[PDB]
Amino acid sequence: TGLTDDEAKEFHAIFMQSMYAWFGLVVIAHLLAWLYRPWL
Amino acid sequence: TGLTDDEAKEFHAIFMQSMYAWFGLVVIAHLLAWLYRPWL
Amino acid sequence: AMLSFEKKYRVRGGTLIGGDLFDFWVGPFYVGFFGVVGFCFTLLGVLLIVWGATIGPTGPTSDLQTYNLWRISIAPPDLSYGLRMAPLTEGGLWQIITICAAGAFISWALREVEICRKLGIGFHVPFAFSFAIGAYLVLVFVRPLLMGAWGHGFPYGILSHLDWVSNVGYQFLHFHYNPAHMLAISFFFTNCLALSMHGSLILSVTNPQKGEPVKTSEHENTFFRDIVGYSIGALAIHRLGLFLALSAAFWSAVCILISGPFWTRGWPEWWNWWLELPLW
Amino acid sequence: FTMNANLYKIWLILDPRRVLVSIVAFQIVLGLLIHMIVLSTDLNWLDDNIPVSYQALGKK
Amino acid sequence: FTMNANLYKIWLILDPRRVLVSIVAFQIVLGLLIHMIVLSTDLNWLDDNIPVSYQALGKK
Amino acid sequence: SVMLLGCEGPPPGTEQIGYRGVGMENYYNKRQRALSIQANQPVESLPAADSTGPKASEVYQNVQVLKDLSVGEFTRTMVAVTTWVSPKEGCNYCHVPGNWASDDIYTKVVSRRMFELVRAANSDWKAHVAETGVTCYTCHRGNPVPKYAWVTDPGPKYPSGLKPTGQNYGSKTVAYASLPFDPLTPFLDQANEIRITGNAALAGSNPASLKQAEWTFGLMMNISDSLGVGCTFCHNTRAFNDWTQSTPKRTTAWYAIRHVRDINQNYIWPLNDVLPASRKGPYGDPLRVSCMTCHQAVNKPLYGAQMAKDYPGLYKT
Amino acid sequence: SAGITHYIDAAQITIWAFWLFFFGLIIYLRREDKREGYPLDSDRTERSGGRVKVVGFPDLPDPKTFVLPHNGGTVVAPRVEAPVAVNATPFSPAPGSPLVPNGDPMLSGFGPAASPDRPKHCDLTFEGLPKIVPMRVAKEFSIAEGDPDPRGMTVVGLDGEVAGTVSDVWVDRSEPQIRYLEVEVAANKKKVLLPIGFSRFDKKARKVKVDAIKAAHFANVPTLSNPDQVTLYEEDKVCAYYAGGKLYATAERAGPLL
Amino acid sequence: PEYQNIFTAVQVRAPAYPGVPLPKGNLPRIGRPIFSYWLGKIGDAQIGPIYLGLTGTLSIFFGLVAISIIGFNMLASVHWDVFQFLKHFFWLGLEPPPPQYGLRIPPLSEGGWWLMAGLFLTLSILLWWVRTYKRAEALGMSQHLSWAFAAAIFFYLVLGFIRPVMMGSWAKAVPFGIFPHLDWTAAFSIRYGNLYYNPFHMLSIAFLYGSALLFAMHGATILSVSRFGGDREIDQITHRGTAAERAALFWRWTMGFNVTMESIHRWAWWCAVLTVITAGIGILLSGTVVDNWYLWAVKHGMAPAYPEVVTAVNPYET
Ligand code: BCL
Ligand code: BCL
Ligand code: BCL
Ligand code: BCL
Ligand SMILES: CC[C@H]1c2cc3[nH]c4c(c3C)C(=O)[C@H](C(=O)OC)c4c3nc(cc4[nH]c(cc(n2)[C@@H]1C)c(C(C)=O)c4C)[C@@H](C)[C@@H]3CCC(=O)OC/C=C(\C)CCC[C@H](C)CCC[C@H](C)CCCC(C)C
Ligand SMILES: CC[C@H]1c2cc3[nH]c4c(c3C)C(=O)[C@H](C(=O)OC)c4c3nc(cc4[nH]c(cc(n2)[C@@H]1C)c(C(C)=O)c4C)[C@@H](C)[C@@H]3CCC(=O)OC/C=C(\C)CCC[C@H](C)CCC[C@H](C)CCCC(C)C
Ligand SMILES: CC(C)=CCC/C(C)=C/CC/C(C)=C\CC/C(C)=C\CC/C(C)=C/CC/C(C)=C/CC/C(C)=C/CC/C(C)=C/CC1=C(C)C(=O)c2ccccc2C1=O
Ligand SMILES: COC1=C(OC)C(=O)C(C/C=C(\C)CC/C=C(\C)CC/C=C(\C)CC/C=C(\C)CC/C=C(\C)CC/C=C(\C)CC/C=C(\C)CCC=C(C)C)=C(C)C1=O
Ligand SMILES: COC(C)(C)C/C=C/C(C)=C/C=C/C(C)=C/C=C/C(C)=C/C=C\C=C(C)\C=C\C=C(C)\C=C\C=C(C)\C=C\CC(C)(C)OC
Ligand code: HEM
Ligand code: HEM
Ligand SMILES: [Fe+3]
Ligand SMILES: [Sr+2]
Ligand SMILES: [Sr+2]
Ligand SMILES: [Sr+2]
Ligand SMILES: [Sr+2]
Ligand SMILES: [Sr+2]
Repeated sequence: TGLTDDEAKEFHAIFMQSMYAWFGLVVIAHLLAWLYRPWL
Repeated sequence: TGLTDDEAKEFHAIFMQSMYAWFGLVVIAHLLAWLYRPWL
Repeated sequence: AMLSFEKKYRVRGGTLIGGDLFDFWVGPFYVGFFGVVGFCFTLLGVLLIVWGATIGPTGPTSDLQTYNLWRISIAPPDLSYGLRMAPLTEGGLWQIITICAAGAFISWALREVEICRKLGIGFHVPFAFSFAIGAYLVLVFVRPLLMGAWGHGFPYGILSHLDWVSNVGYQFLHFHYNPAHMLAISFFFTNCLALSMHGSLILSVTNPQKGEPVKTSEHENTFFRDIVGYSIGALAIHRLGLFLALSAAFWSAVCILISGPFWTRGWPEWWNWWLELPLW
Repeated sequence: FTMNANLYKIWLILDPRRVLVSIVAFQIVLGLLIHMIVLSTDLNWLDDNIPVSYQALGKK
Repeated sequence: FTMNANLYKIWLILDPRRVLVSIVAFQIVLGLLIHMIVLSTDLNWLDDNIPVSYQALGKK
Repeated sequence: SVMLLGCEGPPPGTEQIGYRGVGMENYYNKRQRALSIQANQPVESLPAADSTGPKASEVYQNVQVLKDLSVGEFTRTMVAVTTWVSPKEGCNYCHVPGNWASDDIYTKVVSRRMFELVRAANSDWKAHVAETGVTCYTCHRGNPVPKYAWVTDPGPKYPSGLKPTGQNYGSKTVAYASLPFDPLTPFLDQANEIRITGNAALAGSNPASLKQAEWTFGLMMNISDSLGVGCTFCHNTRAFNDWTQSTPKRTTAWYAIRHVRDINQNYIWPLNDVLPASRKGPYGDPLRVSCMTCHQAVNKPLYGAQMAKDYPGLYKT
Repeated sequence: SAGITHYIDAAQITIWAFWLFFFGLIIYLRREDKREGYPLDSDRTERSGGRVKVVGFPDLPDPKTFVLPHNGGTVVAPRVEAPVAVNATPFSPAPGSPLVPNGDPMLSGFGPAASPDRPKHCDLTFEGLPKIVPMRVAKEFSIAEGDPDPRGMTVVGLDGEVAGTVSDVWVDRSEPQIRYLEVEVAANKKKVLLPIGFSRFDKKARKVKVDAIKAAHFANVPTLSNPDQVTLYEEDKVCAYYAGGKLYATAERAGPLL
Repeated sequence: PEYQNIFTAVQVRAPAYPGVPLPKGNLPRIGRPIFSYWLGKIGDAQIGPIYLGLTGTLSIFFGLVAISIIGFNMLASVHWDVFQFLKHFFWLGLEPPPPQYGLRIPPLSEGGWWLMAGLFLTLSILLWWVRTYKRAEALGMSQHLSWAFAAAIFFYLVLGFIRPVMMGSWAKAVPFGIFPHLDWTAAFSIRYGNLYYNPFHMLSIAFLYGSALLFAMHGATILSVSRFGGDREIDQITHRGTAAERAALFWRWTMGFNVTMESIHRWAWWCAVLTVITAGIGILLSGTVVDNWYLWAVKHGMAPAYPEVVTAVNPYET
């Protein structure tokens, strides 16, 4: 896939942390939403 | 499949443990779903 | 059996799925893995339409049961069932036959695809086919889903489905005013026009008056340029026709997609946005 | 109940990338399928509202 | 429930631009999707008239 | 743009009308259904009146309709007719001040006639009005002039050299369609023929014109719109004329059509000489009645609210 | 008695007439359908030594003659065509089995690479000048204002490698358009045709991609018996080669996927 | 990836073409050409010249007259308010003579403009017919178009003139307006008891669907064999190439049989002409022969029965 083995730990790192940040904003939204009007 | 006999040991390993991780997340979700709302 | 020039192309490989497993011909039809899935979907579909014809809406001995071809009809379940699977003898059958029809059309499309890979031709045909498959899906999958129940789908019967079209059409009072309907109808009519013009042309040049030789490209362009001051040219006319017919299918799909889910009022009323602009 | 495991050999016959995306796709679709099946049935969580149905918080 | 320290290799098999834009598409679609899922059920947040009815009582 | 344009969101409210697969179904906007319900709210009744007393015709001077009522009941009946027809104006709208028995103001000669109009309605038209019946509010809605009253209209202008298309215009009265824009005068005032379908497959015994078909189509668009529904509400479009395949609402609508012919012909046209120009169209014809007038886009005026049963003074004898 | 309803009305019998005219039409169209490829190839024919020429229903229509303009010839249909060996061998000896190309797949001239033997003459303008000729032979032609001139773009194959460069542009003298790209090949500076259908432009880069074959395969492009014109035989020959690469040019187009 | 032959990606120009030359008698050609880079984006960029003979001039002439009566009339219906004309245009129209008049030639203000516009339109369409036969002869070609145009003319004639004369009433022809003529269509089906049960209208519908099916299939094919110059259908018809071979084979391997580069053009040709010809027959029997198609379908047992779950009592029968 035209990457080096040196540049996929690098990519994997950025991918994982970014993905986790996204998941974080998601958890905030789901937390505010659960407070303002719990859905379960 | 242009893999070595060893890169079918490695891939198989990550495949299996990764998959087991998925099944794990699944047991987690199903557990929450059953406690809050048993379906059977 | 093969065409007198066919053996030289009947190569091995090109699949998507199956590989050498089903990589063979039967008579003139290509099988392939998707010919098998297709035949299975198809056969069960038809065999079930035969069983529905066998049982009838009130049982095999009642007067509504029938094997008359104009009248055999398999209809959806009531709306009360929503998106759930409904009992077999209450529209369940119709649901399964539908799953089989969608699966068969999709297998057929994928098998035309393996055939393009074998023959090495463009894949314009199965892509174009996929437009009819799409229209069929809106008429059984998308709309009835957006409408919270599978019963919004049309029944499978020669004239009864015509009746579906009729009363659904009439819930909007004057369907002709559906603007997407107006489009699709325009393409269906124009498509029918270009086709008659191309058809006529090819046949008018490769077979000209006795005393004349097969005609030329120069003739082709000169005739329609003579008549209407323009000729779109040979390649492109094949392009247009493909555009018209695929678009005609498109707009049929959208004109029905908006009739319910995105518009409930009569359709002529839609045109109000025009009489009320602040211009008049 | 025979003796050879060594079922890693499976990737010497089956292309890993394509198998990967195949499982991926199937999982998202099976996901949507199942979600639509339960949401259309009794175990429903949306057409309820906890602790009170919300458009019947005001009748007016 | 731990991280197989060679999971970076997933990027030797799956093309990064495609995985990325794919996630963006699937996510934006799901987003638009769910937003109208909820707006289409009892939990509506638009058609509530909060804190006061906004038109009037009619045309007046 | 070439804007885009006119649109509701999914999912619509839906109702199954005919048999599964026949396509006789109905779609509607849930939002707008709720707005129509708030706008089609009924006025609650006034407490029953005990009475127990003499009959109205014994204590009053000019009581030609609400005779057999007890005084109390008559008074109550007067309060309902007040809020129902002209509450911003009160009692004085139909009476000459200081003189309750006088007919020296037209709105009373009319009010009286409308007392016979509702009564005839509630007591003689149940195959149409059922047990919901009608009341002043039905048409008036706190208004002296039914907002949704009609008039025979002349359509848009024509030079002198040519005569009108009779159809072909943008009119909300034929559902925005181009059919003929006044399907009411010939059907809801006069009684011209609506039927055009033949009862024989082969021809030679049905003179219905295509034009007549279009008039029927226009009118039907009118009807549909007034009650706020589509043809599968009353018909099975494979056979518009087939009564066995129709819905019991076609029967009801049939009797309703005749009913509007009676309101318009023997209760409204006659009030034309005592009504002001302010209440008349370009031909001198007066504002009359249609289905919209009462239903105002709902299959049962005010979503089938039962108002009349509370005022016994609204029934014949 | 003035009511004897007849069960037969003009509508029935008009539906009858229609279906009869229909059947004759269908039949006829299927006859024009056998003006080529027929009689079919079975081992029914070979087993019987040929005593079962396969034609089916309906049958074959009497030949029709096309009189080509310009001292061109005369073609008939249906005709008797000389068999031609198959440059491949049966994947299985069972019938209906596909065949594997013999030798180097792009060279085989079998499969996506197969093609018939069209005349070894040229298609002609109305006047009779070689319809398809290069812009170097067709002086008048000219790029359309606002279109990158292909002349000078780099032709690049399926794997990335440069293939050659556009040395010219072939055009239709009958319906003015780019039909063929000319390619001065890198590996041997020989000039080859490249069908427009196989060529994608990358105007901002002045490249002309080609998914068909690899940069290298450009070395084996079938050749022209004259660099200032081309025959019908040669066109099929040129294109079919590239087409072969769609299934051959890689050890993966063969399919499967799973 | 691969060019799809949807959009000419790089064009070329050459001096315009006045065309193959016509014999003595066939008048000069007029106008001198131009190119549209954009038509060119998708097709022959050459625009014109055009041919105009006695025929062509008498047809353009009649046709524009007819267009004026319809239009002017529409402006009149809105009081010469070009604004209102613009506003309701879709709904504007010129209705036909009333029945009261039968087939008599009516007064200007009561339909006579329609009879004149109908008259002039028809003469102009049939003159364009003759035009295409002349333009088709000057080229030694055959009259395949003219046999189709003649079929569509057939439907037209059945709709606005033939059925009306047979029914003895100009009010039965179709009115000139967009929304008006849509309404005419619906009312037509309604008046004769639902046209869906008219066999001929079912066939015409199978044939309209078929023109879309065949042209989409064939057209997609020719593009898929565009790579081998399959668009060059003439020589693939005289001298079969691998385009016509791969083409016939795609379908052969798909649906079990196939046609040829020459014959597909006949299936397509015949399928289109059939639409209009079933179509016209369909309007011909309505009122002339059948008055209520649904009933007709019941008499021939073709209409399905469904359990009667909803029903209404007949007041006419009380
Ligand atoms: C009664 C039903 C309950 C409920 C019961 C369940 C149950 C039970 C399950 C879910 C599961 C899912 N539910 Mg739910 N769920 C509820 C209502 C919702 C609602 C909503 C608007 O109400 C939403 C949006 C969802 C959505 C979700 C998805 C996040 C999730 C996985 C489905 C899928 O497609 O797999 C997509 C497949 C993938 C492979 C993507 C995996 C993504 C997840 C979130 C983890 C990311 C890992 C990432 C892919 C790492 C890749 C490696 C890197 C490339 C290196 N649920 C209702 C209330 N839901 C499933 C789940 O979460 O599994 C634990 C599951 O088992
Ligand atoms: C009822 C009165 C209303 C009206 C109501 C409707 C309604 C309602 C609808 C239409 C639809 C359409 N109408 Mg209408 N319509 C009106 C009047 C007209 C008029 C006219 C002159 O008056 C015309 C020309 C049309 C024409 C059209 C098209 C615009 C469109 C249908 C094409 C289509 O669906 O493609 C789609 C094509 C397909 C779905 C076929 C797909 C093929 C599948 C994949 C494979 C089939 C395989 C099968 C097994 C083949 C059998 C082979 C066996 C194996 C041998 N209508 C009247 C006024 N009309 C329909 C539409 O919009 O389309 C969705 C629709 O829902
Ligand atoms: C058989 C059923 C009815 C009827 C059924 C329908 C239905 C159903 C529909 C139409 C619609 C239309 N009909 Mg019709 N229509 C009738 C017979 C006619 C006749 C005629 C003299 O016989 C004409 C001119 C038309 C014309 C039109 C087209 C304007 C339009 C769709 C375009 C198309 O297919 O173009 C192919 C042909 C061309 C591209 C050639 C050139 C076009 C010429 C110049 C059009 C002239 C009129 C033009 C509208 C005026 C100015 C332009 C406007 C800005 C658009 N109809 C028949 C009698 N017709 C469709 C629509 O939506 O619009 C109402 C539609 O839904
Ligand atoms: C309204 C509800 C009725 C309906 C009533 C009718 C009626 C009535 C008719 C059709 C007609 C047809 N219907 Mg229908 N139709 C229905 C629903 C449908 C449906 C559907 C999915 O439901 C479909 C697919 C169809 C399909 C069709 C077509 C198959 C067919 C006409 C083909 C055509 O273009 O002729 C149109 C082509 C022409 C008229 C020729 C055009 C050439 C002319 C001469 C061009 C001149 C151009 C002009 C000079 C240019 C200058 C412009 C000037 C300004 C005028 N209908 C329902 C049941 N339908 C025909 C029919 O069936 O009759 C039996 C017809 O007349
Ligand atoms: C999208 C633009 C146009 C188009 C294009 C199109 N259609 C196509 C193609 C293309 C390019 C093909 O290549 C493909 C083909 O094979 O060519 C004929 C196809 C096709 N066009 C066909 C149908 C078709 N296309 C239609 C229309 C259209 N298709 C548009 C006009 C129509 C209509 C309604 O006008 C029909 C009926 C098929 C003959 C063929 C695909 C055949 C196929 O997919 O076969 C596999 C399936 C079966 C053999 C049957 C499956 C068994 C089922 C379970 C039972 C049937 C269930 C069905 C839902 C019941 C409906 C009953 C009706 C009586 C109501
Ligand atoms: C298989 C049946 C299909 C079919 C076939 C068909 N149609 C045809 C033909 C055929 C075979 C022709 O030969 C003919 C044609 O020319 O094809 C391109 C035609 C035709 N198809 C057309 C229309 C048409 N066909 C339709 C339908 C169909 N026809 C079916 C789909 C439809 C529909 C229902 O949608 C339409 C709208 C026309 C373009 C053409 C017939 C043209 C014609 O008869 O002309 C009459 C008169 C005029 C156009 C008046 C001229 C007005 C000029 C355009 C203005 C130019 C003015 C200029 C500036 C001069 C100066 C003016 C001075 C007076 C000041
Ligand atoms: C128990 C068990 C095992 C069951 C037994 C199985 C049984 C019952 C066996 C019976 C087998 C038989 C008899 C048939 C099999 C049936 C099959 C599978 C179904 C057929 C499905 C099929 C698609 C039929 C459709 C038929 C029709 C009319 C399709 C419409 C398309 C059309 C109008 C057809 C004719 C025109 C065609 C084919 C054009 C294609 C075509 C086009 C479009 C070109 O452009 C072109 C250009 C240059 C050269 C050639 C061509 C060309 O051939
Ligand atoms: C030898 O071959 C031949 C020639 O070559 C010599 C000829 O020149 C000729 C003569 C032919 C001509 C002169 C052609 C004339 C063309 C006619 C009559 C067709 C009329 C069409 C129009 C007036 C155009 C109508 C359409 C528009 C104005 C654009 C509309 C745009 C819209 C609706 C929005 C765009 C978006 C969509 C439609 C939605 C998405 C679209 C799709 C999904 C369709 C996909 C299409 C493709 C192509 C892949 C013939 C007959 C011939 O056979
Ligand atoms: C402001 O505008 C200016 C430019 C003046 C002009 C504008 C004009 C415009 C915009 C006009 C617009 C016109 C439109 C949109 C017209 C639309 C017409 C449509 C859609 C018509 C659809 C169907 C019509 C049909 C089928 C009509 C059929 C009529 C026929 C066949 C009539 C036949 C009559 C004959 C042959 C007459 C015979 C007369 C005899 C000789 C018998 O008398 C003795
Ligand atoms: C609260 C306000 C009102 C009061 C107190 C009231 C009171 C009365 C009284 C006492 C009578 C009997 C007078 C007599 O004939 O001797 C009467 C008759 C009548 N009033 Fe009213 N009125 C009121 C409002 C209205 C309104 C609003 C209308 C019309 C919309 C109306 C229409 C009539 C008519 C038509 C009569 C004659 C009744 C008949 O012939 O049966 N009144 N009113
Ligand atoms: C917009 C689509 C509609 C169309 C095209 C339509 C068409 C027709 C037609 C053609 C007839 C006459 C049948 C014949 O010729 O014998 C008819 C009759 C009738 N329709 Fe409608 N209709 C529509 C909507 C409605 C609605 C919504 C109602 C009721 C609310 C309704 C109520 C009636 C009644 C009661 C009759 C019988 C009237 C009589 O016979 O005097 N229709 N309709
Ligand atoms: Fe073609
Ligand atoms: Sr039985
Ligand atoms: Sr305004
Ligand atoms: Sr709420
Ligand atoms: Sr507001
Ligand atoms: Sr509705």
